[PDB]
Amino acid sequence: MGSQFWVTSQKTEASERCGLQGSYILRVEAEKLTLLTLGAQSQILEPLLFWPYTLLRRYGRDKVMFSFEAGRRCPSGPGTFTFQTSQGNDIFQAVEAAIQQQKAQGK
Amino acid sequence: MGSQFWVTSQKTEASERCGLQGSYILRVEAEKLTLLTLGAQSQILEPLLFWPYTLLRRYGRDKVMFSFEAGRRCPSGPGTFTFQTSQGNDIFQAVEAAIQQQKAQ
Repeated sequence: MGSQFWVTSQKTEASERCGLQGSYILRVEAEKLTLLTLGAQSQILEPLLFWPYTLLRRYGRDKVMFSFEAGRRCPSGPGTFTFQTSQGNDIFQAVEAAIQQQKAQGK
Repeated sequence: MGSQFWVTSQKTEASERCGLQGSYILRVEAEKLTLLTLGAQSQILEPLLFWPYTLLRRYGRDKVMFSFEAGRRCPSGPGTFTFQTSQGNDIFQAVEAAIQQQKAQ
């Protein structure tokens, strides 16, 4: 389904609105980034939030984190989402290849 | 559900009938291939057609494409589905494993 990274949410209004707190799995997929958590019942990983690439305003990273700005149409509502992690470059790389691959009509 | 590949529909009687045209994601799952299109409003991939492995006559690949024949029992109907892709092999491999694990019980 796509690469997964264990990340920790650092406070922003959007993450606050979505009641995000603590650590999650961010998964880079073909047309979206998904945020996942252990299901309370299922006790396996399940989606908590979707961010279709075509609905993100911008995204970036550094040696300490990964961050992006969801646009109005994203399910979380508009705003910045930032996650602490030392694999910022890796998530950025995968998001970037998904998008180019996707923009190339995908095939 | 499994690994996904971007694919382009190749004109075929069945794909015409199902109305397929353009790019899609072919997802090879534990018991079927699922053809997903990107959501109009949502901008999220969404199931379009599903082909359970036990309902496929055969399938295969080429450096230029991947293809399979659905049996009469598929929701899409019987016929050939071909998708131009340069990953026909990785897909094919994936289906093998999918199917290998299935009857591996």
